[PDB]
Amino acid sequence: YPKTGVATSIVEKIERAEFNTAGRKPTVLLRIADFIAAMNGMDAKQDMQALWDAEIAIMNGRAQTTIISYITKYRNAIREAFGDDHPMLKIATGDAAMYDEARRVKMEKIANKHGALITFENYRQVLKICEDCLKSSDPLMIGIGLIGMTGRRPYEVFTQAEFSPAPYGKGVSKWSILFNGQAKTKQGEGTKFGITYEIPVLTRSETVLAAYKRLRESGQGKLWHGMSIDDFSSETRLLLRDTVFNLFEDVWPKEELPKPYGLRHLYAEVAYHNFAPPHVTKNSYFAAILGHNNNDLETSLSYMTYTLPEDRDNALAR
Amino acid sequence: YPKTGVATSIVEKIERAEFNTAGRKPTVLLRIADFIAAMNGMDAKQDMQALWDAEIAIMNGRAQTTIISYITKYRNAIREAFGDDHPMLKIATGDAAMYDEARRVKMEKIANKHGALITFENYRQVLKICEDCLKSSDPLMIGIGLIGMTGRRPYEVFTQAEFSPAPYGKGVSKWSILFNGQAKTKQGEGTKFGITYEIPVLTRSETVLAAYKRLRESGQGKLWHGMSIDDFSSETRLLLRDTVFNLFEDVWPKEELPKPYGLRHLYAEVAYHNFAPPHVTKNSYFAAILGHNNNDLETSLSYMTYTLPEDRDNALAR
DNA sequence: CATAATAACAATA
DNA sequence: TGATATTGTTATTATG
DNA sequence: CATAATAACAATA
DNA sequence: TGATATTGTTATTATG
Repeated sequence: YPKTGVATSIVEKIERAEFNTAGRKPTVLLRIADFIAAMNGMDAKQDMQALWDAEIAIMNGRAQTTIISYITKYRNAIREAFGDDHPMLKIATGDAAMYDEARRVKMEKIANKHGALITFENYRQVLKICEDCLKSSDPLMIGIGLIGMTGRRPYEVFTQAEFSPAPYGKGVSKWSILFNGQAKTKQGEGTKFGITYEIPVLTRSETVLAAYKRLRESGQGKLWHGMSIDDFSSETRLLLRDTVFNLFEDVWPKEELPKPYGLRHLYAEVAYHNFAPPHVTKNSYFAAILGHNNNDLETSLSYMTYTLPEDRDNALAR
Repeated sequence: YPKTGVATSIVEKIERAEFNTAGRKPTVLLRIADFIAAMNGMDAKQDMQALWDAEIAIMNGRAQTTIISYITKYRNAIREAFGDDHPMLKIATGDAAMYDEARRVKMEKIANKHGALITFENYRQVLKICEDCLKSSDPLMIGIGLIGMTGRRPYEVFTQAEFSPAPYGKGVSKWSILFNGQAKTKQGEGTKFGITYEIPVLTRSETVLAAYKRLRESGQGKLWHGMSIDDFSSETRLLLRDTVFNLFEDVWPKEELPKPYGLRHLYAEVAYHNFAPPHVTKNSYFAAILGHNNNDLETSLSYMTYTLPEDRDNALAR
């Protein structure tokens, strides 16, 4: 197996961070680079294990989620440097207990949310704002609007979404479009990777397609197109966060802060409330419109956080 | 660790089967008994492994579910004979691949069902039948009725259910009772084991409680009380199956045969349709009324098989 | 004298 | 079923 | 001459 | 997160 290699992306991030006007020192990226460095020439399991042990000792005062993420970074770096067949990939990993605990906590949270939904009182107002954003000229705004109206992830919307009209009968669908470029998915049998599939929209198709075309033809939209996730995050995450904070501050449910993904949650809820066929379940429908894998009904549980004032009403009926 | 022991239950089942007027030969129970026999005196891992290998070779032309079940029987027998700390418990197990495949298939099935629900057209008729069964004098019938009206498992209903009135305000609840004696659960932190909890009923509480009291005071009901699962199965499973076949044959959804558990599914569906508070989800509610563990929302997915004609209607609205 | 900028830190799906 | 890819939030750094 | 009875076999949650 | 407890269905056996 390869004994030498370089994690190019890490080295490039580190190099670009040399001439920075301000900001944190890239200590983590540096530890990873030095890690991949020390790995060069290693042929003994125990040495590798000692190196990894050192790194694990380092990130001691961190959150479990944080440590798990960092381990992801290290593993991706090792994989980029030496390939998939390097023994370090068997060593550079967290306790099974850590992952089990993460799963546990996740389930507890989700179940807590299912036990006490948040009534989205002013949801129509939010949807309306998102629709007005489709007419805005600032591509950030068009983006937010498309998130609210299509329930696509930010990364998807800005950097890689392919929207096309959805053919209904022998014309075009008024309330659905064709989305391609699903994120967070590897190539596989039951995945939506590279799969163009029909999703519902919360306004006219023509509107969404027009706005998307505009955003996509904007200079900033051309900058966004094909971006990596890190590039997109560093480029836009805070601006998008602050903007979404600003737009929905007055009309968002008081139990939580306005977040971009909340538009995806709410999109799922509303789309189900308006378009769901009579023979599928809420989980199945969510899984369908969100682009989850086939036979995956467990991820849909993550998106059931709100209840509509109407449902709340005709449940109080009772 | 213990080198000798006896699987008493297996030996007793085998002994009682000696003087049988008819029926299959207990070949499996015999293989298990001979297994536990051969284990007596074994102190070498490789010997144990060879024995287990022999047994695995035996059940070769079986279904995966079957093999998994049999392995459960063997493991329970070993555990009963030698205790929890016997090395064989590390050997007597199936491939991880077998279990993974079982999980896979299960998820595929469940998702298929969520994709294509069965419209329970004549559900009110079924519920009515179940209500009439509460007035019947045959404790089998009272039992079926209580299954339909409380959504308790057969084993629970007949052998171990403790129903009491549910106090509403300062009177009694009309539409809910207190159930104790949840099955398929070990003692634990988030389990309903030994936990008395409030479940909804699909008729008046008084009715259900009266019928349950009658069934419980019947001679057959006194025979049922405290029975093991095997005893109950051999005593009643076929009669219950044939009877439920008979009662609902005309009015059951044409896509499937009338089965006892279908009353539990339908119970969950209807109970949600009638009593669900405005701030919980369908999964959470199911999990609540069915007695599933806290933070367990995945088992509830198993019970979403039907859709009501009404929901089908006001989904076609659309 | 103090803020924008950056990546660490962290949580979600 | 092994151990990721996104989104969300805070402490630290350089800069007339 | 043929059926009730039993446990194997199998699937579900 | 390791490897169960129920419910549902079929082949085999003993019996004037």
